Amino acid sequence: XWXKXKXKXWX
Amino acid sequence: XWXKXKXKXWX
Amino acid sequence: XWXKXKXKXWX
Amino acid sequence: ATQGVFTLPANTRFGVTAFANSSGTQTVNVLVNNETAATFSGQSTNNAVIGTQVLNSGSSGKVQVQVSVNGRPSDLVSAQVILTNELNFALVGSEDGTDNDYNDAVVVINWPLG
Amino acid sequence: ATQGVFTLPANTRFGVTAFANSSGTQTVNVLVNNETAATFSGQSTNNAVIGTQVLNSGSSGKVQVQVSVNGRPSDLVSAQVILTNELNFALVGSEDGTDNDYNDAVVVINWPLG
Amino acid sequence: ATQGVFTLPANTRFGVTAFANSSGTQTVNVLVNNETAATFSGQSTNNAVIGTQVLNSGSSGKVQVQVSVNGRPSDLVSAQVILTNELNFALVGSEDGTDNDYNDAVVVINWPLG
Amino acid sequence: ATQGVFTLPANTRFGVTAFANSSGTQTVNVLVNNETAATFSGQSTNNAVIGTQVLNSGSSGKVQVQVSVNGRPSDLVSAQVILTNELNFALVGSEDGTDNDYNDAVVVINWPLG
Ligand SMILES: *C(=O)C[C@@H]1O[C@@H](C)[C@@H](O)[C@@H](O)[C@@H]1O
Ligand SMILES: *C(=O)C[C@@H]1O[C@@H](C)[C@@H](O)[C@@H](O)[C@@H]1O
Ligand SMILES: *C(=O)C[C@@H]1O[C@@H](C)[C@@H](O)[C@@H](O)[C@@H]1O
Ligand SMILES: *Cc1ccccc1C*
Ligand SMILES: *Cc1ccccc1C*
Ligand SMILES: *Cc1ccccc1C*
Ligand SMILES: [Ca+2]
Ligand SMILES: [Ca+2]
Ligand SMILES: [Ca+2]
Ligand SMILES: [Ca+2]
Ligand SMILES: [Ca+2]
Ligand SMILES: [Ca+2]
Ligand SMILES: [Ca+2]
Ligand SMILES: [Ca+2]
Repeated sequence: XWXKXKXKXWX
Repeated sequence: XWXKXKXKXWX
Repeated sequence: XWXKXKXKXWX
Repeated sequence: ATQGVFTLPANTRFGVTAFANSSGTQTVNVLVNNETAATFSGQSTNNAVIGTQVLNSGSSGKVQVQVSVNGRPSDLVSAQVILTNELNFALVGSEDGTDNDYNDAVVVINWPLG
Repeated sequence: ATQGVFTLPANTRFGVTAFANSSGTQTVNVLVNNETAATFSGQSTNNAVIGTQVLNSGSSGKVQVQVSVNGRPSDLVSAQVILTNELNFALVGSEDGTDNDYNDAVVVINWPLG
Repeated sequence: ATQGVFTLPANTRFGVTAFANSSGTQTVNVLVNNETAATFSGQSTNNAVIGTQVLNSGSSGKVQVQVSVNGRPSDLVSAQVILTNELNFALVGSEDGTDNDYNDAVVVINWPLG
Repeated sequence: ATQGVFTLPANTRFGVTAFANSSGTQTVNVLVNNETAATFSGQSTNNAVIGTQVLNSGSSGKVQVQVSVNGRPSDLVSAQVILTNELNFALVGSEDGTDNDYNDAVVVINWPLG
């Protein structure tokens, strides 16, 4: 996804 | 497990 | 490969 | 190559368990003889179990795992491993994005049970 | 040969899950760097999940699975499988009796998470 | 647990290949239906292929690999892996000594052929 | 998912061996750190060994297997299996046509050696 780390915070 | 029945074998 | 005798039927 | 398709012994009970590791909600469908037999859905980035069930492999033995996120099929990877000629695992990973960790839904099938 | 011991990448979160298929109550101990880090117990002949947890492999990466029933260690079988060079499974079966199905406690370790 | 025993589909041709990685001469016996069907013998510390042969799994499908050095049975480890629900590997390692590299004889069985 | 790519321990000697089961001549390329390190060529429908070689995984540890038949890339399937936390196999099957036996070239990588 989008945001932090491996892709956390959106969706 | 213990005793007789399905899968019980020597136990 | 093509034709007969190369595996099982077509191909 | 095709992935997520396994031939089990016919008429045999097996376990199927799915874990999630993704921002996206995972939908895991398990087909037996080409018909849906179980569906799990859930979201986790911490390996939560989103479903576990015991199914019967039926007359054909054919079991297929499909994974999708928001209706888009994930790319699958899979293999079967047998230990001491007795204990079977059919393993599926899936990728819903671009990082290629293949853990976005992880599905473990195991048999025999009991 | 030793079974149930795996070297994970160090400092890595991993999942560990155990399933039971036996009349005997299973206790699964998970050791990280030779120290108990998780313990699951339960009884099922229907593949119930007796525990699932996220752990960290620590500075050594050494993870060991032990299974016992009534204080007697079960005989273990294990292997690690890696799919698409990314997705890892460390697999354990165990036998508490004489039928040699090796499913009495089945333990699956998976990484990476997230 | 028993190691080096595999149930193949019956009446099926399969390949068996042995590699050596030890100071000692490895004797690899391949039994089909409990009768010796092939024997390889050789010494290498460089992974040399000491033999390869195509056999038939016979009416039972039971294939067993035994490894010895000068008549002394080595300790075996084994597993079967199946890729894309089609391609089968039965894998054996063996240890003749104390270093536990388990590569002293490595045996790979593969099927189907052709 | 990418197949035929394996991360080995760096700077480590490993065996690579290829078998053929196809009407077409198989070309097996092994790349180490993105540079060709071995090429085998041969033809068999009966599992003949078309090549075996010990290679060094180099500073990256990256090993990639490619298979082609008269230039055309075959579709690959692969996995890595580790026994007793020591003995490693990286396994590749390949399909040069449509029948999906995935045995047309079979490639086995194994380590450690010696
Ligand atoms: C974006 O949603 C990508 C998605 O979720 C991330 C948290 C990470 O698990 C990634 O592997 C996954 O594809
Ligand atoms: C004791 O009964 C044996 C035990 O439980 C059985 C039901 C079966 O699961 C067997 O495999 C297990 O060892
Ligand atoms: C044609 O070359 C197809 C090819 O060879 C056949 C003999 C069979 O081995 C098939 O699996 C392979 O793709
Ligand atoms: C960023 C993201 C992740 C998962 C599902 C949907 C969206 C927009
Ligand atoms: C039920 C049980 C547990 C441990 C060892 C033996 C038996 C029969
Ligand atoms: C032999 C072959 C090669 C590529 C595609 C199809 C066929 C039959
Ligand atoms: Ca992902
Ligand atoms: Ca993920
Ligand atoms: Ca048992
Ligand atoms: Ca059992
Ligand atoms: Ca040794
Ligand atoms: Ca050795
Ligand atoms: Ca083919
Ligand atoms: Ca073929």
